Amino acid sequence: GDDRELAILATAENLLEDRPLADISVDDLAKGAGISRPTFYFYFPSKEAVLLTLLDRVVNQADMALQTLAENPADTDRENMWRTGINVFFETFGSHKAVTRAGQAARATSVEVAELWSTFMQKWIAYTAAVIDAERDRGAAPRTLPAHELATALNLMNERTLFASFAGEQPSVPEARVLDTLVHIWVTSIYGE
Amino acid sequence: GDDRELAILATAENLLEDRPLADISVDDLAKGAGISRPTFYFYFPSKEAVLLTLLDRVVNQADMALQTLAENPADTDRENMWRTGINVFFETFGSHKAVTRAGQAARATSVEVAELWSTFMQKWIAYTAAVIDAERDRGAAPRTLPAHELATALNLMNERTLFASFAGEQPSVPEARVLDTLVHIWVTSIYGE
Repeated sequence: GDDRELAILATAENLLEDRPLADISVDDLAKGAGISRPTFYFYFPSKEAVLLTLLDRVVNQADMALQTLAENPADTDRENMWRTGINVFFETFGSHKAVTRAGQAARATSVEVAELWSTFMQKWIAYTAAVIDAERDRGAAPRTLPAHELATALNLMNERTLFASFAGEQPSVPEARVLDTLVHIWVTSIYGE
Repeated sequence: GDDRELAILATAENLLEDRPLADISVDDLAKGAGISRPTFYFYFPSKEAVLLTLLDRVVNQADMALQTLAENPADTDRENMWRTGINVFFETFGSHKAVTRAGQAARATSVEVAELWSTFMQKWIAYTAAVIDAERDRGAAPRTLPAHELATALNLMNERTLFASFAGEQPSVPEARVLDTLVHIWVTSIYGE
């Protein structure tokens, strides 16, 4: 049961590296998973439902990693704290580039994908704003912009910039430079007067 | 000739406010422009070609406004200089929200739209980087990140943030707060050590 589902998911991720979801058929997915067409429809109603499940897995992996980081005290200087956090997203989504690219393209056509992404971005922005607030309370960061508004723009920057880098878009920051670039902008805008 | 084309374009922009391009038919466009179906095909090969022409108009309007601003000496304090520039994009794209939304959604499915957007983003990023470089040369800004990489991330932030605000996405910065938010992040990251 769970073995056949995991085989469909693994097949979809593999095929999405080579081509978009439009050019992948349900016949391709069943064949790669070693099952028949009707057996595929037992596990998933459509190929779009397969992508949604892959995205849910990737987004929860990133969220759980961020939770682990937040639960520990660990935090050297302020710059390293932010770098370690942004790196969770750099490494998680960067290890699943095909799923990431397909998920962004599906946001325009799928309310389910849009809603999944929205839910997690809200969570991540709220956490960012809470850390900024704590820095302001302890006297480390100045009271400039509304923290939630600052957090929103910085997280939207990270979304667009990380995903442009992974997809090799023009324009984009090179993948090997994107962490330094983002961390600079976060630290200067959070601690700068 | 030019009158019938302008009527098709005006009709498309009007209908895109109410519904996406998928739910607009060529029959809808011809009817609104006061022409027949075959007459429509004389001016445009498809409804997708109509959207491309609308986007080209909007993007060139923004580019020409930025050129006008750049050609004059005018530049009070450093903060106001950047604000006046970002405002060109805030006002231009914000005055054509339907075209803007449809254009972003079409980037995933249309190489022509992707290429148009890429061309202008390259131009705008290059200009940003040139101004940062001039600020560093005169001793006003510190030599921190590579200017072109900083310019790329800041422009990608503006793209994603402005368009989320116009579309009323969750999450997003409120439209009435987005200029202040972006300007803060630009000024702190450009002039901050």
